[PDB]
Amino acid sequence: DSETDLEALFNAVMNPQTVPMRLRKLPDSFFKPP
Amino acid sequence: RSVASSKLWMLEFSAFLEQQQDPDTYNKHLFVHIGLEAVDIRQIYDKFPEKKGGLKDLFERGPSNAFFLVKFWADLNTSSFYGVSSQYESPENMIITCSTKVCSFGKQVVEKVETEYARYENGHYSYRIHRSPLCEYMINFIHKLKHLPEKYMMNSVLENFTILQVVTNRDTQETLLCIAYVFEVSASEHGAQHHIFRLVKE
Ligand SMILES: *C(=O)CCCCCCCCCCCCC
Repeated sequence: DSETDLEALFNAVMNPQTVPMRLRKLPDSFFKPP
Repeated sequence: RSVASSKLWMLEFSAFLEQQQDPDTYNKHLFVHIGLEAVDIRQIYDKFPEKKGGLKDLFERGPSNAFFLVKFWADLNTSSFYGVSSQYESPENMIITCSTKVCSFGKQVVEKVETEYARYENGHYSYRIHRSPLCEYMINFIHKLKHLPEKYMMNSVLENFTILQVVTNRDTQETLLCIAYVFEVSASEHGAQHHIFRLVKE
């Protein structure tokens, strides 16, 4: 079930994996808005 | 002219909440709205489904000029209707299929499929997905994001959230557009912001 996974995700970030985007080869404009 | 292959251009894209105060009064809030730097596509493969007909398979099939990556800074600051509206132009009169797949950790959780036909317009043809209902998962996802005390927590959740949109000629099965969507929450004065990138092989 995806609703139960969603709930676990959101409880997880409140009560503290792959390579995050910020460490990948992406342009600077990817991370800072115009 | 930004999100455009040689056979299809998406002029407009928006996702919105509309509320009806009374039968004559309506309030619309935009979460995101679109109305050229390159990115190596191999950088985002792990973030989308990669079985048969996944992002990789689609890119290698080509045409390589149909593939785009859009970064959204979504405005979550707001009788209810949750909708998605998009408009497209093509030189050709086609039957287009639009597939939108919502992904979590690179796995499809929900897919919506729409079939659209052409309308003649100034020597070319236009296509429109008007007021398509935003699915339950996305409504609930948005609600859960909104209740987070911290914005950086929202971004942490969105790190493993992606949306893949594939527009296809139903008869030839040619990919007309493939748009990969990555999201953050906007923290600015102007509200919702975006940046469009082209996906390349290297
Ligand atoms: C369900 O039917 C899938 C269709 C989802 C269409 C994508 C709409 C984009 C949502 C943008 C809102 C920003 C959320 C952080």
